[PDB]
Amino acid sequence: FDPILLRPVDDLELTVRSANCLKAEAIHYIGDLVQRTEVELLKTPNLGKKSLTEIKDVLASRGLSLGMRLENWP
Amino acid sequence: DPILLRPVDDLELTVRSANCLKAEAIHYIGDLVQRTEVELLKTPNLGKKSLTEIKDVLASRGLSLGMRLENWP
Amino acid sequence: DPILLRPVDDLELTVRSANCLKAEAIHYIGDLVQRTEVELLKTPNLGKKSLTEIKDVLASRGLSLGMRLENWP
Amino acid sequence: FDPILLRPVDDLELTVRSANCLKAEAIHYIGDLVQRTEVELLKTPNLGKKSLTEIKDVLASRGLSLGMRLENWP
Amino acid sequence: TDPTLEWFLSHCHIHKYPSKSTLIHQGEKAETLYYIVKGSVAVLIKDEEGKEMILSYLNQGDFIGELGLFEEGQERSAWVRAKTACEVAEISYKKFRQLIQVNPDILMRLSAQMARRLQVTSEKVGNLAFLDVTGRIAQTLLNLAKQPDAMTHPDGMQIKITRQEIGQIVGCSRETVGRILKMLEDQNLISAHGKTIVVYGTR
Amino acid sequence: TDPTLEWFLSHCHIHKYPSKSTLIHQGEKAETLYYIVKGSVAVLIKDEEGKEMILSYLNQGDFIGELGLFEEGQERSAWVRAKTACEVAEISYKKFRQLIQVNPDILMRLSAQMARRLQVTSEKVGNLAFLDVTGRIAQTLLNLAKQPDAMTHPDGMQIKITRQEIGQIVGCSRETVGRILKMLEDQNLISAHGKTIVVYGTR
DNA sequence: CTTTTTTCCTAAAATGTGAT
DNA sequence: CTAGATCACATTTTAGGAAAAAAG
DNA sequence: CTTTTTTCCTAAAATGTGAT
DNA sequence: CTAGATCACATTTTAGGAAAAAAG
Ligand SMILES: Nc1ncnc2c1ncn2[C@@H]1O[C@@H]2COP(=O)(O)O[C@H]2[C@H]1O
Ligand SMILES: Nc1ncnc2c1ncn2[C@@H]1O[C@@H]2COP(=O)(O)O[C@H]2[C@H]1O
Repeated sequence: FDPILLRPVDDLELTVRSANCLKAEAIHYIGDLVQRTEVELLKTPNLGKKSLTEIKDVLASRGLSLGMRLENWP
Repeated sequence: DPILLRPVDDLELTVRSANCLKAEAIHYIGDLVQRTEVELLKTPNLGKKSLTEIKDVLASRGLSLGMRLENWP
Repeated sequence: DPILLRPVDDLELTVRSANCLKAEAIHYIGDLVQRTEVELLKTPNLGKKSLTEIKDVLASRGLSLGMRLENWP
Repeated sequence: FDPILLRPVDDLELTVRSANCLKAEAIHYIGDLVQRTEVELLKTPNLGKKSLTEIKDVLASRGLSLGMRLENWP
Repeated sequence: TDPTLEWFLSHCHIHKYPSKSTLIHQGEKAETLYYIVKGSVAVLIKDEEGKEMILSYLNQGDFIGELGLFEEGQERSAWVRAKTACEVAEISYKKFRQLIQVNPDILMRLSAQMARRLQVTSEKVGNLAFLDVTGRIAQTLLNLAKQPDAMTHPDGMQIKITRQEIGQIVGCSRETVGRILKMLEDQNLISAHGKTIVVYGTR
Repeated sequence: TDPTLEWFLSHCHIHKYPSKSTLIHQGEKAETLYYIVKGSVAVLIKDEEGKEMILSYLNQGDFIGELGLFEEGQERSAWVRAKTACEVAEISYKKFRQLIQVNPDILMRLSAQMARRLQVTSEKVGNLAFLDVTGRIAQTLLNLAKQPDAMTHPDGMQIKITRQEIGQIVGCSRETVGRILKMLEDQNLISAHGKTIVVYGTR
């Protein structure tokens, strides 16, 4: 498993724009996020190139990325 | 069908999509499923992302576009 | 031809080649040019390098092997 | 031109075996030698792999080699 | 944080190359070494008729024009063209050699990348000698899903590339790449609509 | 006299490899670096069916098995087989790295050779993508007349090689290499009798 | 005398063949 | 459209080493 | 107000076609 | 024998930038 994947998405300190999209897509934990795919996220309303890029960049600075493949979830 | 008579709002669309339908006179989900994809794209302020959101919210609820209905209204 | 009657020695061969001809009864250059290549290779103590030296010393003097002569001797 | 290519073949200090083959093939000057081709030399009587190799090795230690292409000769 | 690269860059001239511009022309004299700070380029070679063939893509982090640095008076061995827009660190061979003699680590990093390219290019040779076009294309779709700019996608990795280009990678006609992309779709191996291709089963 | 190479060798284990023996097996772990003191080897790769393809010949002076030296736990990328009989200097990666930190010059010499191989191999790619079999063969006859063991010959450079082998170099069948060697003979470009081939117009 | 060249030998490898 | 691959086997060609001949 | 997303547009590039 | 290349042009698809709509 991993310890960071269970913290809320807020521990990433995103912008208001990004934060509001995740919370309206039911993404509460960082573990839910890393499982979501890039193409999948772009379809979510109010999330465009700059927000998508901010997310891939805040995850990268913390070892993680998108489209990660997890087991035993939740 | 029962769902085809509920207002379009029961789909919980984005503000952008909601405003386009209401300016195109689409009030009931039954009116929507009858509209064709090519037809919708011409409607002002509705582009690839909104059109895609609509086809995706209908798909999650069994329905789709260009459906062929009888006895309407 | 005039050259075909001179002894084989006028070719200035190596000791190895000279000794093979003289043990095969080839005294005159005329006897040599008549001999065939495949025939010569069978003669003891005569291998690729000697056979090649002979074909090369004859070539530098117009002649070759397997030549077909009349009135011999 | 070159200065070394005009010295006699003897300045190479070859073996008796090699020396005797060159002098019976009319190779007096180092310039005559470097022009001769490898395949051509091997046909010369009394010159085999070891002598041919000694020659290519004594020339190499002196910048030169076989099959060199010269102009204005002699 | 990376001490060596930071030090290296601080001795370079940084220069922006617009998308589609040429950084290196095959045949030109080689006196400068490049390092891609941002962007991506395509390393290509050409036959007499002018036909193109993509040797490789290089990305942020990769050195370019390193091959002329070991022998004097060598010529650029290939065209290098900016795929996207690039920002490139530049340093003269002469002055780069001076860095090496101060800290050989930078040379290590360069040689690391060379070794990799040799392995990758050698494989490309095997691909050309051993695989039919379908094999080379299939292989290339897998290698393209490896690149950085490839997007993660539910069914597998999603990529953006033209049929024409794939053709220049695997060395065949564009018409053919089209036919095969259509077959790999019946075989439910990929999803192709436009420049957009989803390579099923990666990720 | 060469100070650096002499110093390098003095830290190596020298080992004789008989003709036709394998120095390196593709797939094996990479922990040792080789240097050819005497002899010549063939670098080759294989497809699943077992078909061979000669990536390159290396000769006296060339390093081998250098590619595993930059990343940890890499695998030999190709078979390396003794063409003639070889004498090979050997040194563990671990201990070679230690030399580098004493005198980076040795690393320069290694990287020089890598750069060259990349240029040569890249060209092989172009040859495969651009030339028909006649073109690749013609090219290969010219490249084989460049090798050390090629003998000078009055009409042009003389070489010893089999049709089968040429096939494994240019990536085609041996029957085909035979037909083409027979055509290049009508066109008075070469002289072919046995393994012996004179490539007209080199030298 | 010794050393190098050259012969001379056969298992095994390499080759051509040519219509589809 | 064409360049190449393909098939098995009788025949050709090679590698390389003992031994003989000749030169040093 | 400002910033980001999303629409909406056309020259130009990319594509399929299928018998030999 | 078969895999691929080949031909020109009507049609499809893209890049990317101004401008409008919506969110912050
Ligand atoms: N096979 C290859 N793979 C990756 N990069 C290459 C390859 N061949 C050439 N290049 C790059 O293209 C550059 C062209 O200029 P250089 O010869 O100076 O250096 C070359 C390499 O940086
Ligand atoms: N394209 C190539 N050209 C020359 N040599 C190569 C090539 N590919 C691999 N090699 C050599 O074969 C070796 C196989 O083992 P390594 O990967 O350790 O290192 C490799 C190189 O030394």
